[PDB]
Amino acid sequence: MIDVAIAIDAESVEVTWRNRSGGSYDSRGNATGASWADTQIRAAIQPVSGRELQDLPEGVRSKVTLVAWTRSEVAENDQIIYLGDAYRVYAARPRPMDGFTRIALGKVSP
Amino acid sequence: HEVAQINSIPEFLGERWEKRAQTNITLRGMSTDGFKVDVIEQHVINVTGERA
Repeated sequence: MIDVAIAIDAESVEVTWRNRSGGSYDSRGNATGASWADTQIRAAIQPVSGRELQDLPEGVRSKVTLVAWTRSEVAENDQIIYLGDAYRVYAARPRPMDGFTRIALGKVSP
Repeated sequence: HEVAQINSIPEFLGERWEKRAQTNITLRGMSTDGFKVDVIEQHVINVTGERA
């Protein structure tokens, strides 16, 4: 009798998964990114080295990273909207023997 | 005086290639300052013929 992902249910939160399908290129060489599909989903987010300040000459901006451990299937280039801001997926470590993955998220807004 | 060569240096900042450009602009202008100094406003000269 197997249930490991039952641990991810103790702490979770509603983040909007945003699955992506690629586009193509205009005859002039430009790029067209399209085909988003949204779905509310549950994750277990933890702040592994989040919100590092950067006082560049151009001003001040932060560097935010996170980890996910979600039950659904998420690829390497998708989006997850959490706490009102979008995060792009660095890298996933899927475990198909069970149902869950592990994801690195970086904040998109500069 | 001159505007120099313009380069393009896109940088991967915040999960997105941020377009950037940079150049050098040089001006040219005279110098101003002021220091207090002292001045001559009189003279004195002595002339002699050694052997008359």
